[PDB]
Amino acid sequence: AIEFDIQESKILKGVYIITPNKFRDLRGEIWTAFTDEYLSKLVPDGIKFKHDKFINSHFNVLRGIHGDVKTYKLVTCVYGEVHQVVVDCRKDSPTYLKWEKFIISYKNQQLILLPPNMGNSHYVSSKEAVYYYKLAYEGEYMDAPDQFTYAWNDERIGIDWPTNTPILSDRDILATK
Amino acid sequence: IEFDIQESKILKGVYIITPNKFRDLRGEIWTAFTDEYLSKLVPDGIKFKHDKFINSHFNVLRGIHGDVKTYKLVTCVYGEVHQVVVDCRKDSPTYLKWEKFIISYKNQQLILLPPNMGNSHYVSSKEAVYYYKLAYEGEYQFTYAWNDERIGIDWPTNTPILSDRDILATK
Repeated sequence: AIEFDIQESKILKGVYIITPNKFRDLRGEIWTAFTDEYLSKLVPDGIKFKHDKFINSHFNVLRGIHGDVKTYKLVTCVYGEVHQVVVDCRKDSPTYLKWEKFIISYKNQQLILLPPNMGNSHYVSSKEAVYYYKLAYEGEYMDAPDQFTYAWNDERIGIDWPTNTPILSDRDILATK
Repeated sequence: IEFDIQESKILKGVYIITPNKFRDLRGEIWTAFTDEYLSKLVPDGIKFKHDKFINSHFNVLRGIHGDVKTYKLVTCVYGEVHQVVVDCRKDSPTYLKWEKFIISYKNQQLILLPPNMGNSHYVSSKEAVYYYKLAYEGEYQFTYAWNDERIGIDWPTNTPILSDRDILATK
């Protein structure tokens, strides 16, 4: 049986929390992270999920804050634990530059749907983590130089991260200075 | 976003897909699938519609499972598994032959199985996370015993942890 509970965020409009059912036993756990039948209605008609991406990171690695005008993202953690933070980067939104954190652990499977013009970021709180995400967009893939970046610790956003000394990419450091 | 694609030397229509990965001290980033690149590995009309994860402990063996309809793209995104593909195409000259891939999350590799192929894997690490995509026409079966002597798979153990389904095929 393949079920998804779907709930809009109470605080960031258009952000959805997707909870799959999981079958569990002595062997481990099985779950379906996505079906076209159920979850393709999370994005407008004509836009399809067409990219699957994995990020394997160590403890204390912080990726973000990244977004662009075009790309819907469905994000989760399939091993370990991450603090996922979605930032509202929509200038017309009443919650512009506000954020919401989801602590996603592979034990408690949950996927977050971000529309375009939102900031995606996460911090690895486990020893190791595997972050999975699906990208839906029209046309060509939106490369890093064409995306926007906000500093992880940008004072206008004020994200509560568990550390002051994260391990950062050169991209994510550059947005800091 | 690139993929090296190679047909199996042993099982016709089985493909080994190696993505480019960016690696550094922070970790590793890779694209497991693009529609643009990997939709051409399956016939027209057949689309990848399901993404599934299986998290198993050491010594768990899942398989051998297949059906008439479903293309599967399989990999291990954490830990290490012995992935074994069995040819269960009764019209194939390599019917009941098999090929093993030791897939480690450090050495990212995806295996594409056409329909009527036996999918199975054994977890050799403490824990593993197995990822697979399913493609088929229309709406969303058979089992061989993991140790079936007609197949003769070389598994690293004689005492795997098995589901009731996978035990039943044994007797």
